[PDB]
Amino acid sequence: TGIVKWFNADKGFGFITPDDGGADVFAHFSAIQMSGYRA
Amino acid sequence: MIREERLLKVLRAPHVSEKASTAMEKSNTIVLKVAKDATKAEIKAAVQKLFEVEVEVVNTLVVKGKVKRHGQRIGRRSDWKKAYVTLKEGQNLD
Amino acid sequence: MKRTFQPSVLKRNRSHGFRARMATKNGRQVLARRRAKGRARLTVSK
RNA sequence: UAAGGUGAUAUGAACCGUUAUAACCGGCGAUUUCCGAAUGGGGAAACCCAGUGUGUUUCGACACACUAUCAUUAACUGAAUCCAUAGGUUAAUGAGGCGAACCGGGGGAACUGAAACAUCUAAGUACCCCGAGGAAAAGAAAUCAACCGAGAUUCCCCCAGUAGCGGCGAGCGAACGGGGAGCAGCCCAGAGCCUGAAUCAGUGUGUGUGUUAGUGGAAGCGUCUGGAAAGGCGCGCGAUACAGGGUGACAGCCCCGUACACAAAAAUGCACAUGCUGUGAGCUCGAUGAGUAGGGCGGGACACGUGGUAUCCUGUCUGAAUA
RNA sequence: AGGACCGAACCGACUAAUGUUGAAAAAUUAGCGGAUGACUUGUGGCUGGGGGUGAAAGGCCAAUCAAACCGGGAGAUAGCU
RNA sequence: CGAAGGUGUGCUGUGAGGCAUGCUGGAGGUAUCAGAAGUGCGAAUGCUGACAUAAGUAACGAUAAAGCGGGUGAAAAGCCCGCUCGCCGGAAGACCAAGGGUUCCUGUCCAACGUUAAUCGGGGCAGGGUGAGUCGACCCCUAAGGCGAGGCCGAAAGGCGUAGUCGAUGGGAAACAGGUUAAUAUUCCUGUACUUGGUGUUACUGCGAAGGGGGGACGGAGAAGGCUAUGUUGGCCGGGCGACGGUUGUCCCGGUUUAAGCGUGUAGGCUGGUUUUCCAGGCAAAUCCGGAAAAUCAAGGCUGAGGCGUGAUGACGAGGCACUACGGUGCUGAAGCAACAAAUGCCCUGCUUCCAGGAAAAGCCUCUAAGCAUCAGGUAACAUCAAAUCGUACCCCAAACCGACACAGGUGGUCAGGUAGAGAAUACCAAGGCGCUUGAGAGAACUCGGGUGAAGGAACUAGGCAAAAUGGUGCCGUAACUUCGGGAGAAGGCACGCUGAUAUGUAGGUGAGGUCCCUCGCGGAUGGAGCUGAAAUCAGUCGAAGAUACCAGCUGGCUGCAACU
Ligand SMILES: [Mg+2]
Ligand SMILES: [Mg+2]
Ligand SMILES: [Mg+2]
Ligand SMILES: [Mg+2]
Ligand SMILES: [Mg+2]
Ligand SMILES: [Mg+2]
Ligand SMILES: [Mg+2]
Ligand SMILES: [Mg+2]
Ligand SMILES: [Mg+2]
Ligand SMILES: [Mg+2]
Ligand SMILES: [Mg+2]
Ligand SMILES: [Mg+2]
Ligand SMILES: [Mg+2]
Ligand SMILES: [Mg+2]
Ligand SMILES: [Mg+2]
Ligand SMILES: [Mg+2]
Ligand SMILES: [Mg+2]
Ligand SMILES: [Mg+2]
Ligand SMILES: [Mg+2]
Ligand SMILES: [Mg+2]
Ligand SMILES: [Mg+2]
Ligand SMILES: [Mg+2]
Ligand SMILES: [Mg+2]
Ligand SMILES: [Mg+2]
Ligand SMILES: [Mg+2]
Ligand SMILES: [Mg+2]
Ligand SMILES: [Mg+2]
Ligand SMILES: [Mg+2]
Ligand SMILES: [Mg+2]
Ligand SMILES: [Mg+2]
Ligand SMILES: [Mg+2]
Ligand SMILES: [Mg+2]
Ligand SMILES: [Mg+2]
Ligand SMILES: [Mg+2]
Ligand SMILES: [Mg+2]
Ligand SMILES: [Mg+2]
Ligand SMILES: [Mg+2]
Ligand SMILES: [Mg+2]
Ligand SMILES: [Mg+2]
Ligand SMILES: [Mg+2]
Ligand SMILES: [Mg+2]
Ligand SMILES: [Mg+2]
Ligand SMILES: [Mg+2]
Ligand SMILES: [Mg+2]
Ligand SMILES: [Mg+2]
Ligand SMILES: [Mg+2]
Ligand SMILES: [Mg+2]
Ligand SMILES: [Mg+2]
Ligand SMILES: [Mg+2]
Ligand SMILES: [Mg+2]
Ligand SMILES: [Mg+2]
Ligand SMILES: [Mg+2]
Ligand SMILES: [Mg+2]
Ligand SMILES: [Mg+2]
Ligand SMILES: [Mg+2]
Ligand SMILES: [Mg+2]
Ligand SMILES: [Mg+2]
Ligand SMILES: [Mg+2]
Ligand SMILES: [Mg+2]
Ligand SMILES: [Mg+2]
Ligand SMILES: [Mg+2]
Ligand SMILES: [Mg+2]
Ligand SMILES: [Mg+2]
Ligand SMILES: [Mg+2]
Ligand SMILES: [Mg+2]
Ligand SMILES: [Mg+2]
Ligand SMILES: [Mg+2]
Ligand SMILES: [Mg+2]
Ligand SMILES: [Mg+2]
Ligand SMILES: [Mg+2]
Ligand SMILES: [Mg+2]
Ligand SMILES: [Mg+2]
Ligand SMILES: [Mg+2]
Ligand SMILES: [Mg+2]
Ligand SMILES: [Mg+2]
Ligand SMILES: [Mg+2]
Ligand SMILES: [Mg+2]
Ligand SMILES: [Mg+2]
Ligand SMILES: [Mg+2]
Ligand SMILES: [Mg+2]
Repeated sequence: TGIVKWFNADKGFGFITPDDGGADVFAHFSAIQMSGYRA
Repeated sequence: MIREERLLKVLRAPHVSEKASTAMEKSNTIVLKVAKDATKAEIKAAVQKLFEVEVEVVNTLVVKGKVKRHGQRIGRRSDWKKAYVTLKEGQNLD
Repeated sequence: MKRTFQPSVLKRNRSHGFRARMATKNGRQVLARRRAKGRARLTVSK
């Protein structure tokens, strides 16, 4: 899930730093996998 | 006598929750997010002055902050404090 | 088997902590070395 | 100084501002949680527990300040013990800690080399400790020289890998003298006479020069290729500016700049100048650094390893004369 | 009563087999010894490197010990490869 | 109008090389002659990265075990639901400390991590969640030990250490039951309590310490007795009348719970009380302690498990009654007794005994000193206020800790059901929790772990290695030797089940009703109901076998060494 860039609770909307669960972010996690793997 | 400026800097926000809605409708207890250095007497004075409502007792707990990973960078949220403020019977608050 | 690290925070801080380092002359030289190298965690102490 | 802004990843939201308290830059200020020399006591750093005093109180209690240690000074007090002294307490001033190198000092290696190794070397090196400053240290001849003379200290080039030292092995290695950089001399051990007289320090003021934001800053068009011209081909212009960088390919003339010309409300350095405060200047007559020099023993430093070994230092025992 | 007896917990580790790029940088399985004592265990503390400690094997001192580890002298030296 | 670089081709030189050009590429390159080098790599068990090989091989982590139906879903051996099966059950269950630090719960996703798939997850992402006067920490107190004003010592650094100050693993006030959340509860709610400080009134009036004394305050082993936890049975209440012969009964299943506190003061343990006088002691004092006397009374006091009553007309309670988003939510609610057995828990910090002779300090109680003198303070009641802060989720013998792993290892404390059993062994089960994150087949050699074995029975072998065997209780009986304790469980042997009788269940244990007495109660006799209940003898009877399973010594002889543990 996008982490919240910021969320207007006025009507419960707003923008969200789209960590999105970001398998892309977790793809950086997989890069970390290779890194600590190399370690 | 607790000073009004501190009493104005004590309270941060109300905490919305299913448990908070339960305590509000059953035990007549509101759940507040307060300042971290706030004590029970400062909270009771703030609700009794700033909300004009009769406080029976205040229960507090410290919430430990979670550890998050924004993208791939690790991070940790702040510890915050939560107060269960039991109002006396008959008192009502928005 | 019983391995060599059986943790205890009290013994960790009494043995390797900040005030134990700041107590003696040589321990103060340790903190001067870690500051010169630029360590983020200068000691054990959280 | 300004027409654009509310730091970044990083949009967006809600807003500010456009001739001047929008923003930005600089100067002086204000705030400056907690730990940390940490200094109220403690402590497993970022935590725990207080005391006194002055204020408030809607009596629930709040707020603020102070309280470390040591050195020095002063006051009061004050034992055994008469005075006394030790000791106690207050108060004031200061210190404390950190930090790259350089510097001075107190200690002080070994590997290695010697084709082994113990004297020696490595090396007074590495390292530890103490203390200081922007430099420190040293420093104004009980010095050299050679019968001529020089004239504090420090640094550089020579002298010279010389003279020497040395299991005379490995290796260590000057000085005199010469050329230069730079140059500066004074005071107390003491009275007087004239008395505040030089200089220095401090503090002001004033001027100049910087520094900490800044301002202006020249001069090119057309055409071809090409996604794009700064390129090619033409024709001009600037230059105390063809340093440099950027712009859709390589730009003196697009931009930022550069040469050059200026600029500071405020703070500050440095120069001068001078006020004030303190400081003494000069002349005469004197005086001329004693457990010291030197010596014995043991070590150390001098290039010099005790040698025929001068000189210097001193742990120990002694111990002069004194222009 | 007992450094008494048999025997679980607990402590230990005699034998065999497995395994030996293991399940495991010393273990499992079946048996084995002690088991009120010179017992065992938890927490905290003390002893520091030519030093500690040691019912003493040159044993142990963080999977490292006929002199720990780390950093430095240090690019030790190497007539040897 | 296409540089370097990359990739080809052609040509050329004796060689290191050189030139041209095609393609890619899309912006730099550089003649000549001189100059300077981090100037040319195939090796150094060279360094770094990438990719091979063995090889789609070994393995997929305890041989506790799975099968089916339905669901979801793109897809199901692994997820959810259900019915069966199996495993632990002194643990493979539950609660914690340490340690970890959000792993907790909910929604959602499946790339990666999960030794397979994955719709699942301790994985990713988002949200939510930890509530205390009584639990714990902090705090008061100190141990070992550390620091250490001054101080003593030391080239410096610094070492030791007084007053002190830290330091738990130990001492110090107080809360229980029930209910509830997706996730916290001795923390919330209901009920009922408790503690310590304050201030204030009122009565009363010796208060006072950095000092004195007491207390805290302490060992090992052993023996019983009293209890309780808990269990069993009976009774009671509710339900049932049986898929296959029988089962209205001497039948089956389930339930039969209740706290802190307050009052009583018991079993039982210790103890002589009381008054006055005096006193070289306790740094001074003392009314306190200690010590001398005298008098009087034998009977006062301290401690104390449990029980009983209350708490409790309550709560809980099998089940029902109803709605239902099938999760649930609401309402109602019977009986709720007795006997026996019984702890390693409690009385017990006790009693007895031994030698190896068994923390400190504060809190607490008391005494006075200076001081205060009618003020302060003291305790007594009542009222009122306060009790802060931090922790609290989750794992915790483990997939979350130490082991590089979701590792067959290691890890301190607490609870301790049933049947058999001496037992916390062991076997089967309960509560509760799991089936160990690859499966499906086949049923070769060989290996691993086991089962049985003709005849023989150590001939194997370095060697009876390993296996096999023995194994219990009771009784009989038991050698050399000896330090007189032993050896010795020597060796060796007999009995062992079930049923009936003795005795419709005995001896024994427990002990009611009832009655009597009393200085009256948690009393003392008597009394035996009821419950429980070995062991033995006799007769019979079954099987090949009665310590039938698990469990559970092989024995003896000679000798070396060391006394032994
Ligand atoms: Mg409450
Ligand atoms: Mg911004
Ligand atoms: Mg402090
Ligand atoms: Mg301190
Ligand atoms: Mg040597
Ligand atoms: Mg040498
Ligand atoms: Mg040599
Ligand atoms: Mg000087
Ligand atoms: Mg400009
Ligand atoms: Mg211009
Ligand atoms: Mg280009
Ligand atoms: Mg002189
Ligand atoms: Mg001399
Ligand atoms: Mg001499
Ligand atoms: Mg001499
Ligand atoms: Mg002398
Ligand atoms: Mg024994
Ligand atoms: Mg075993
Ligand atoms: Mg035994
Ligand atoms: Mg040996
Ligand atoms: Mg080791
Ligand atoms: Mg050593
Ligand atoms: Mg050595
Ligand atoms: Mg060297
Ligand atoms: Mg080398
Ligand atoms: Mg091309
Ligand atoms: Mg190039
Ligand atoms: Mg090319
Ligand atoms: Mg090319
Ligand atoms: Mg190569
Ligand atoms: Mg080669
Ligand atoms: Mg190679
Ligand atoms: Mg392959
Ligand atoms: Mg093969
Ligand atoms: Mg194969
Ligand atoms: Mg295979
Ligand atoms: Mg598995
Ligand atoms: Mg497996
Ligand atoms: Mg299925
Ligand atoms: Mg499976
Ligand atoms: Mg299932
Ligand atoms: Mg089973
Ligand atoms: Mg996480
Ligand atoms: Mg979960
Ligand atoms: Mg979820
Ligand atoms: Mg998939
Ligand atoms: Mg997978
Ligand atoms: Mg998760
Ligand atoms: Mg709390
Ligand atoms: Mg507590
Ligand atoms: Mg306390
Ligand atoms: Mg002590
Ligand atoms: Mg000390
Ligand atoms: Mg001192
Ligand atoms: Mg202390
Ligand atoms: Mg203390
Ligand atoms: Mg403790
Ligand atoms: Mg839970
Ligand atoms: Mg006392
Ligand atoms: Mg009972
Ligand atoms: Mg039937
Ligand atoms: Mg039938
Ligand atoms: Mg029944
Ligand atoms: Mg009761
Ligand atoms: Mg919990
Ligand atoms: Mg468990
Ligand atoms: Mg697994
Ligand atoms: Mg495991
Ligand atoms: Mg059991
Ligand atoms: Mg068992
Ligand atoms: Mg087979
Ligand atoms: Mg067999
Ligand atoms: Mg046979
Ligand atoms: Mg046979
Ligand atoms: Mg043979
Ligand atoms: Mg044979
Ligand atoms: Mg055998
Ligand atoms: Mg066997
Ligand atoms: Mg023999
Ligand atoms: Mg022996």
